[PDB]
Amino acid sequence: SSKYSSNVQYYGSLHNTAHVMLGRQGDPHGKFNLPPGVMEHFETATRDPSFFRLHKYMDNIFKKHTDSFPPYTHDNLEFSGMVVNGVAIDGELITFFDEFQYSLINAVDSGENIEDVEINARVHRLNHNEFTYKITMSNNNDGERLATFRIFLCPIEDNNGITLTLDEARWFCIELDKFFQKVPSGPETIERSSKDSSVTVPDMPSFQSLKEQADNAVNGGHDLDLSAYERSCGIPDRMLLPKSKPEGMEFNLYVAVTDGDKDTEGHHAQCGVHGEAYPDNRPLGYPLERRIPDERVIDGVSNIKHVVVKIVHHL
Amino acid sequence: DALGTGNAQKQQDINHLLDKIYEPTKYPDLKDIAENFNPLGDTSIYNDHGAAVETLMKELNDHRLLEQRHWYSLFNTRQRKEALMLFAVLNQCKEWYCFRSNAAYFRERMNEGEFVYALYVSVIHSKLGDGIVLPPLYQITPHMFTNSEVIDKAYSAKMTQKPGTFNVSFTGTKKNREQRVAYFGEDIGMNIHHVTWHMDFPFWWEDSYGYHLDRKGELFFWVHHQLTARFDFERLSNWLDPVDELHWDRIIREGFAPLTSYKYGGEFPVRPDNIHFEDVDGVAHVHDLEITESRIHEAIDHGYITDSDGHTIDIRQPKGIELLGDIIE
Ligand SMILES: *[C@H]1O[C@H](CO)[C@@H](O[C@@H]2O[C@H](CO)[C@@H](O)[C@H](O)[C@H]2NC(C)=O)[C@H](O)[C@H]1NC(C)=O
Repeated sequence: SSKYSSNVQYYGSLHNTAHVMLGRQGDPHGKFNLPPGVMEHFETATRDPSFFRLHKYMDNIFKKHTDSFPPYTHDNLEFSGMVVNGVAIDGELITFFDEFQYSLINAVDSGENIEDVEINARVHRLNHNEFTYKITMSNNNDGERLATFRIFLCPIEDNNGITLTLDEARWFCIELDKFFQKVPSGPETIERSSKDSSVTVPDMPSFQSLKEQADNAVNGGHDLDLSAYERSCGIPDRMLLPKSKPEGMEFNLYVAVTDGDKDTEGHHAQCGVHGEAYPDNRPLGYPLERRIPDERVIDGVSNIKHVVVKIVHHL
Repeated sequence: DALGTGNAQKQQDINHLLDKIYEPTKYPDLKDIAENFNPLGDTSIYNDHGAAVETLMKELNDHRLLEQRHWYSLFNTRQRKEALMLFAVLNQCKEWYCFRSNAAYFRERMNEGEFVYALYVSVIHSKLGDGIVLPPLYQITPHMFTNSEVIDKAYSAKMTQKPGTFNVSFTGTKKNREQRVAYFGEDIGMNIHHVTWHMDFPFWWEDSYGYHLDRKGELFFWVHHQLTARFDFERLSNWLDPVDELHWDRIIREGFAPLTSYKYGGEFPVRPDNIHFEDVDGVAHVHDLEITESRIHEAIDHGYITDSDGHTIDIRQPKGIELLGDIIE
């Protein structure tokens, strides 16, 4: 419930109340006067497990609506002319555990004339290895068409072992990349990087380090062009792929390529932080956002292809 | 017989006896015996002067014994008593002439399970059954060991007289449970041992039957600790966690549907999952267990088991664990 609500006096605010409501579960009449809790804050909610129990519930309130549409037609997904020939991963899907260090200084009080001792915290975070997409593919059209390269990584079996369905699994898939490129009039072979993903963001510069740097261009004339960081909406590059098992799991990779001219049929525009119209017009999760009752179909549009990949975890 | 022994005789006799068991025998000697014999005319074959025979007749007479083609559990205090009367005749035979006679005479008018059950225990414990190997339960009475589907497939084979082997399944919705560690419980081998183990050392044995089984007591302690470990390991290998101990005050969290059927009897009932234990009429009260479990648990805790007189019999010593098993199973 944000202010674009049409009736806030009636529909209230499920989500946000649901954050305060899960937080004082520690003290609802407030007999102890404990402070607010991990869920009543954004830099800390993902910590508490009910955080994801609470968004699973918001999550299928949306799917309820999401699913009421009629499924898509053949004629629906087809971007006639284009066809994915093949999909390949140039490298290895390997994820491991790196090490990071951020600084504990603003945390301890130092008053004055007392001097600063550099204290640091070291954490353990996930990582993967750069890899490249080699998407081989022919534009049968007469000539050069704009393209939306959409890439989802959906799962395959259950954890019961079961092996779900692109209906059972269409919803579970996470987006790995979305980009716009022009396609030549004939068999190109587009290759693209772990590193250029559109949903990702690099780790950011240190506090200090941006002090060092700020300072140096003050006594020096002028610049700071580190535009690299004035928005950064995405998730951590480290989190690009999932962790998986050390034995390895085979995920399913979906590259569906839709038609750029109608997509951007009108217009960063990634983090539209300042008013900037989001550029893709397809709805979001396209085209996996709709019930897909007979796979029979996703399967026979030339511009959708799925290939299996396999990720491995280094201990 | 050879108006006796052999073993490829004793043996033959047995195979004839447990052949098509849900139907009157087809081996003619088994039948004139079946007809002609009188377990009561030469009490001499009998080391009891035939008090055992004389007791079964009495019941077969007032026809107060369980009917044929009906089911049977060894947990029924009467069915058991009837099955075990057959064991006491077959038991006091001086030779094959008395065994074949009786398991022929009886086979033909006592129920099948009492019968299957008596013939086996008797063969296992009685003096007279050395040479023999018993056929595997799984093939003599397949309904206790094969599925419900294969059973129906076999019924059709038969209706139509076209043969063949069917491949059996595994229980629930594999990839949905812990019918993932099924291969273990459902094996015809373990099921065989489980039954044998308790035919070798039965809970009902009295030392009047002839000898004393030695440490059934620890032997009970141990055999089950083994299946419980052996089981706990298989659940390790399946990403499953060691098993919950059951309590009477809690829900039976994990229920199953067995999909198995009796031959005469109906399908095995099923159990719904997250159920509350009910007091079962006829058997015993749920609390009846809860107190039993405390009387138990106080003998362990005290250091002594107390008998009927109020004698305290000490158990903090090596025979310990066997007097505990005699009170616990
Ligand atoms: C039951 O599983 C068995 C495995 O023993 C299958 O029997 C096989 O029949 C197939 C026909 O596809 C042969 O290729 C194999 O040689 C068979 N083996 C015996 C290794 O017969 C059987 O297919 C299963 N089903 C019936 C759906 O019997």
